[PDB]
Amino acid sequence: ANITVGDDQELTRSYQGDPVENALRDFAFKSTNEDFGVGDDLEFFFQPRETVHIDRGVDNTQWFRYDIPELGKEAINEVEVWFDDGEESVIVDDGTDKLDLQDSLGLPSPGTQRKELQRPLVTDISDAEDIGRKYLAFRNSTLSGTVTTYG
Amino acid sequence: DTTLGNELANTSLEEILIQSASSVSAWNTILGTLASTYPLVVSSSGIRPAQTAWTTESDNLAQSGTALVTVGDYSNGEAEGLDSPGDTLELSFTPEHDIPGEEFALWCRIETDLGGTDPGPEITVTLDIDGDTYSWVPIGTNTALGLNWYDLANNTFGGSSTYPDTDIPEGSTVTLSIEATSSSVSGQGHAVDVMAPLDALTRVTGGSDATSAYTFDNNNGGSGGYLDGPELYPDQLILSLETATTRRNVSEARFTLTANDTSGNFYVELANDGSTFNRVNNATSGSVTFASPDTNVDTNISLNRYGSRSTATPQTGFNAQEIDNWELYADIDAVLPDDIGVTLSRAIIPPNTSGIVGQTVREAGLKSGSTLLTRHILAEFLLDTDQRLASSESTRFTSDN
Amino acid sequence: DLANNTFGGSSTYPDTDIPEGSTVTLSIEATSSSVSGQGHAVDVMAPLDAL
Repeated sequence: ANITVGDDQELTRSYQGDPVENALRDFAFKSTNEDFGVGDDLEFFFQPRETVHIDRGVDNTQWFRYDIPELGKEAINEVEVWFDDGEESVIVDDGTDKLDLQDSLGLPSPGTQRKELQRPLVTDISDAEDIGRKYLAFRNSTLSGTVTTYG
Repeated sequence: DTTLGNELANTSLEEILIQSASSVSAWNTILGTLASTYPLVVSSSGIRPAQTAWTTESDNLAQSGTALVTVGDYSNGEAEGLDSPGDTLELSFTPEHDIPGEEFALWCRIETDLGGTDPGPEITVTLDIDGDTYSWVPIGTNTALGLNWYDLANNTFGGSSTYPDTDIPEGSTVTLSIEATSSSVSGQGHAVDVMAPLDALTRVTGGSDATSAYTFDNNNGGSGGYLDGPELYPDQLILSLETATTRRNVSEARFTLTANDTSGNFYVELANDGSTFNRVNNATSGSVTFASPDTNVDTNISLNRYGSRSTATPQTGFNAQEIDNWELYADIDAVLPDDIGVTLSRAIIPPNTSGIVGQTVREAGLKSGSTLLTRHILAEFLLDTDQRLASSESTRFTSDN
Repeated sequence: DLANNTFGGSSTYPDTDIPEGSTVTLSIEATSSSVSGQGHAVDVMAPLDAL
């Protein structure tokens, strides 16, 4: 009853040695970016994100300190994934960040910044697309603010 | 923006192409591990049953001065009569597959002395495989045969030895010579009407003999006409193709193919579960709805003999059905939930799509029929000669407040 | 050649590979009476790689 997969689909990779937390994180990346963990009564859960609200919001009289960056140090805009026995490849390709670096800096061609990685147990190309998409997504620009309050 | 500025290529995301073949390496992938002896040819033109019997009208054999024989119940009205020592009849072929030696056979339709009682010559067969020569004596000095089909390889008729059961490799230049090695009782001729070296197909058909796979008919209508077989090709290859795999349920599937013919027992069979096959008969395109949605599609194909004729042997099955290109499509979700209020769209461009192969790609858009729903600029790339291109289009729904 | 050619014979060499360093033993045996003529006279025997 604690399991509510948002886009339930078959796995086409064998997860047979991954850390359990890393496998669950890949399933959440494949299905609706879900929250998972250990609750009260020590039950596991896996379910849709953003389900409850806290009515006592941090109003302007109720913060004491804040520190709110946009983190982009580790971002990149191309990943090439080798899969099969290293015998086929796929490039996952963010065109927006390449063009924005080009126009910003005045580069003669799109501002590619790459990672190469290899997953030699992946055989379904559409899983190697996931691997590369997941690598870009977890590195992307985000706000990651700290706010301090009391209750 | 109403439309893409010079659109190069367009593909559906209601259907996705889960399998295809159009080239030797693709066909060798989706056929799976066929044995080197299986009577199927993969080629730049398509996949086709192998020629598996040769069958030569006796007047079209290579000649060494043997006696011409004319009778109405001989095929084409005429046969060659083995008579004078060393008067070889010779036949050449190249097999499109490995023939296992324990089921090679040499059917000939043959008689002695216009149906007379008195023995023909003793006859020697030599089979030559690119210079490797195998020789045996199936017909003795004291036998006469009534007009019928006889295998000179696996049986003897007063002779001393059979074919030596050697395998014959694919693409080998194979030559037979059939020779009277000592003289006949009179100037009679041992009349051979038609020679048919073949694979007996007991590997493919559960019977112990070629009669289970070929027509050995023995009556042309007595008027200089022709026999119905042996037909040049196997009756039916029921090919089982490798599973078309999916992450998602398939509710219905559609196929398309190119073929030289679709007559007779030609069909395509599709299943969601590997056993409940639904059949489309005698068509190059078709659609199947499955009993319930399930994730992988299995396929079977039937390729057969075709053609009927009145001017040469064999009168039946002198052509075989070939498939040039194959495509299988399935009703699969390619627009997917991805987060709270977010969808991901995952269209695919097949690796050799004309109008975009060898082309620089610079923009993309989510679309529905003619109307463009979204447009994007892309960093330039060249879609090179073998590359699958696919989308990962996020569409987000959100408020201002 | 006896291995890949035959003269009224029942069977020929199946084309199996010979491993490096394997101990190969070759035997030629008569399996009928001769008609006359001191049999088949074996003058020179040469198992070989045809290259």
